[PDB]
Amino acid sequence: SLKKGPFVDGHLMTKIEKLNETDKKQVVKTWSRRSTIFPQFIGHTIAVYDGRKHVPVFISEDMVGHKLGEFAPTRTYKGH
Amino acid sequence: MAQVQYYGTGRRKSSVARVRLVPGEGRIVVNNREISEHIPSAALIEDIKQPLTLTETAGTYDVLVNVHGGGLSGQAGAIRHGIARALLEADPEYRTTLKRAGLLTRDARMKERKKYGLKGARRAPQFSKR
Amino acid sequence: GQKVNPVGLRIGVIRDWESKWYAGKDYADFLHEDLKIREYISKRLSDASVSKVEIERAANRVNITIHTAKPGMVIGKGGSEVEALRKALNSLTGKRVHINILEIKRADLDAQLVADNIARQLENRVSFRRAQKQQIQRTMRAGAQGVKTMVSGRLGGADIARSEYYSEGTVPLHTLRADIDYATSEADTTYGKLGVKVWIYRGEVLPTKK
Amino acid sequence: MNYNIRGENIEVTPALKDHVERKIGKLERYFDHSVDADVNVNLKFYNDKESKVEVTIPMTDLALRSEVHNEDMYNAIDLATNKLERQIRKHKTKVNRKFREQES
Amino acid sequence: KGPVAKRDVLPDPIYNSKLVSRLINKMMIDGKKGKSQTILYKSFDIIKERTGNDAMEVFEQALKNIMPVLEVKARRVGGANYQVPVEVRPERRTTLGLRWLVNYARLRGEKTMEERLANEILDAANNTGAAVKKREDTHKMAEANKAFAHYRW
Amino acid sequence: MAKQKIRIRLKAYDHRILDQSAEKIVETAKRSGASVSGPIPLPTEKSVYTILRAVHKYKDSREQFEMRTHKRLIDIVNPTPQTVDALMRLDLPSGVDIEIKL
Amino acid sequence: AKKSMIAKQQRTPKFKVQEYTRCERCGRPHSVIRKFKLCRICFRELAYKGQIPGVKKASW
RNA sequence: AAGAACCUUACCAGGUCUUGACAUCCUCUGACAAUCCUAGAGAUAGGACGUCCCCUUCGGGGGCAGAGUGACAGGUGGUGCAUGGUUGUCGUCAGCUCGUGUCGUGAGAUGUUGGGUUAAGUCCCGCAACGAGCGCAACCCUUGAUCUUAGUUGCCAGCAUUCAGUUGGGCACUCUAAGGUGACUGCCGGUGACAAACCGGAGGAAGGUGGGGAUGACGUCAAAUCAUCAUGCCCCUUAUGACCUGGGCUACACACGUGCUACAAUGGACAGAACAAAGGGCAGCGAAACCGCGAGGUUAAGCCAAUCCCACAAAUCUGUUCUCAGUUCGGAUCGCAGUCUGCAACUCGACUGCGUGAAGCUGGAAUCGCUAGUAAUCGCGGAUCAGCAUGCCGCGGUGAAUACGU
Repeated sequence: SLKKGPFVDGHLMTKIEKLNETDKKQVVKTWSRRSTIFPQFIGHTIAVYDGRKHVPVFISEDMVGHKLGEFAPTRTYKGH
Repeated sequence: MAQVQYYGTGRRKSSVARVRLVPGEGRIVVNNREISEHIPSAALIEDIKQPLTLTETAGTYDVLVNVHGGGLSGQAGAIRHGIARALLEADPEYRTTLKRAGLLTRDARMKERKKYGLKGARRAPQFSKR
Repeated sequence: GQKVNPVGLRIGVIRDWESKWYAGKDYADFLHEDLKIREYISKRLSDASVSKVEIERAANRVNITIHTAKPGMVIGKGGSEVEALRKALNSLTGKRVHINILEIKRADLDAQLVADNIARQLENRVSFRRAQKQQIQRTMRAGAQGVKTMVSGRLGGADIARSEYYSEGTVPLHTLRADIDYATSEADTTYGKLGVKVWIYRGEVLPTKK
Repeated sequence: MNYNIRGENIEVTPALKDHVERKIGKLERYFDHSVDADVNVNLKFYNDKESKVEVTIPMTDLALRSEVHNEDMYNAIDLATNKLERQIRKHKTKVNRKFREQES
Repeated sequence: KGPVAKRDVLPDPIYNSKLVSRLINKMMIDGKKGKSQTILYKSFDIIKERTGNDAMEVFEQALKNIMPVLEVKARRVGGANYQVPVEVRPERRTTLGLRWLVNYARLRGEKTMEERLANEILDAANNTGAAVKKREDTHKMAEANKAFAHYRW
Repeated sequence: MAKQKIRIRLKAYDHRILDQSAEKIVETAKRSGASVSGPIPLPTEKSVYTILRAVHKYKDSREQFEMRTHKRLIDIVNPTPQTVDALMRLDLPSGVDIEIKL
Repeated sequence: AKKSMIAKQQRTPKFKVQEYTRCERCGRPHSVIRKFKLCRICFRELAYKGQIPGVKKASW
């Protein structure tokens, strides 16, 4: 993105407006990988597509703009 | 309308010049730029001035050379080749010794096209030694 | 390792461009159109043996000047089948193409009809020496500077390498101003696809001018 | 750099890797010192019971290799090494020639 | 194939030099002949202005003390050969002198390879040094084996 | 100055259709008035584009088909409106591009 | 997968940057010519048999 | 591979469907389908909105779609030791064969060997052989010389014209592609068994196949390809098939392979000036103007293109300066900050800013390519292609040394 702007997931934007709207929902799968974490979508758990199964990622406060699919591990390590 | 002088257009490596040498005093600056204005200096200007220094060595009449094409040896070598052939059109008997002091043939040494799988038309592909 | 398109090697230097057309802001509809009409006569020639199919682009109307060995075999019963498959091609590509006809005699001078017809004439249980010598006698005796026909590959089942290129007479295979007709076909028998490739170098035309 | 071995259609067994590796240890058991020797081997008895081997050793400034067929597939390795015998003795003798003489 | 000879060059910029025209033909590296013409003309003004003397006499005495005579042509029956004595031909003379004076003098290490190369040719003007030391070097290796490999060729 | 001269420029696949077809295209310019200009020869541009001439391997052994397409031009001088509208009777060639550019 | 591969490559793309080029006579990927409208093998064989003007080759 | 963020994609995980994504055929209804909404990350599943023929005189004809319904469809599965087709090298090296005849019980040979000469089994001459085939060559294209045709957007001498061949004008020159001409040992001096060829010279733009390209002999390697395509058999089929999201093909103790950029003063940074050729451009190129250091943004004249754009060439020349050092060299790594492309640049596009400044001071044994516009070197354009070049294919610029000899 360059200027307009940070590209939200859409489906993750609906789940973030809903679960971040109220009640502070618990972590489930979220098969998207496109955008980052959001301002209001913090706190939750993204069990995003690690390729085989999910991986519980924290909705932290340090990775403000960092990619929500970047927190997961892509290729199975390590290693030799 | 001027004196009957050289106008001989010849090429050398994709740079054909049009030397127009009138009855003059030795002024060789073609296309509005002098020999020290077009491409200085550089002691190869003596090589681009030798063919006028060979047709009895020399007149010297004027020099007006419209040279467009090639590079340093293209514009310069085409200028000396054009004033050499058209300079053969200056004096009608100048081809006796001027034809034997080089001063012709427009060598045409341009780039060779590389084949399908060559480096630069001379660079070989590679060697896997061992 | 060499082998070369004789029919593409001599094409454009002495041979004729078999596909004529203007070109063009849209070369794609021309290229696929000419391929599709080439398979149009290709499908419609199961027994006619059209030895060439030239199509000309003529401002929203194709001129598919289909050649044929025997005239009435594709020419219809006095205009029936030619108008039928012709108009059907008009609603097959989208352009009302007034397809003409052609009568190719001298089958030893026709490359693909004589060679491919020799191949399908081999697909009926005919032997390799009988098929190759028979085509060399009919088309090889029909009149030409030299015809050399070979059926290369599977024939006889096992140890598949079989190359009987039996053919005699002169051949301008490397003579670049020869203009030989040389195209192959592919026959598919029960043992395997064991096709044939033969060319008939009929004779060159001397270059002149005025 | 020495003694990489790979093979299609088969395992990369260490009882095949040391089996080829000891037997290819005869040449550098015998020569001076090299760093070389990639090996290829595969096949079976799908048709006409074969096992192609082809072992290359381009170390002594000009290449040398061989190739043989068998079904037994261990007994073609020996028939690769003793193929390399003459190629590695005739690399050294042929070149180790003392027929030199001036005016005698 | 036979002896297929080569062509020479024309007279130089300053002034009418021909062997020094070959000196400019060796003077460049990587094609750009303008930089070689500049460094060569800088050696001409540096050695003809500084160290007050002429030019064609200075180069004629440098390469005149640089153009060798004998040289080493290898051979043998095989292992442990004999480096034979093989004297130079003329164009091999000027070529070998251009190789020794160029490849020795341009690798000196002064403030510039142009002025420092002129200092290497000026030290070569004393009949010794880098280039003259090489002419004595090959001139000394040959004639060390000039009693055995002389009448073989 | 002059008038905007009516002349159709030719484009062809080979070079003989523009030559001979430009000849009979001058045969349309003999009638219809006068002043049909001669063969202003176009630049004759080509295209050279090669593909990998093997099935899978042999990446060095390529092949380079290249097919050029350029034809001459003709621009008439005298107007002749009856022949100018009569230029639509174009019969040849099979492969040729006529376009009245005026 | 020639039928689903080439047939799916004939269908409508997902995004606008999804439509990738396909093979002309044989639906191969990998360098179908966009100006001649054919593949590499298709341009070679169909061009040598006669497809448009013209040959091909060997200037330059 | 002439282009991997998804598609590509075959491979993995997950969710799906089983005459199926694509086709023919029987019946059968329908003109089909689209457009939004929801749930889903998606394929999909539900709705609502919606559709509801061109030709007969009813029986139609006709695709389209749906269903049954099995005949079928599929495989980028296995077999390149079943194959066709195609392609490498041996190699542009000059060979490779046959008809007839003769020899020899035979296989075979002879021709094709001998004498010269060539790049050549090229040519000539002897010869128990005489002939022909593919090869060699030439014919084809390009390249340096011109003639003739023909001058527009290209060229501008000869006139007026300006910032601008730009514009009245002009078709001399250059240039443009058609026909030709020109080089073929042609000619002379010889050498040579007269013949073959070979040494030397004039003349010419060009001399002994001008330079280069295309062109690759039978055969070899069971060489490469069932994955460009087609195809014999075997095997799978409510899954080795089909659809979708994400990932991977880009991983990383390590060894190689081919290239780029460097290690530096013939250099590094700047300022000014000068020289090309080639190709592409309508689903496109993008002028000028302003904005942004910047990459680029905005709008917009023009160009379907010898006119306009890409476009400015760069190495090179003239001055300042760095001065021998891991540096005012070189450039990775990596951080922050922006642009453009796209459904989306975190695995995984490039470019720009500020910063950072690895290792390298010409590289071992060994190994490579190279006969002149060549090596080497400096830039430009293009196929793929939304983006993505240090590769690939062409284009021009600077301009070398050596070949003693086998």
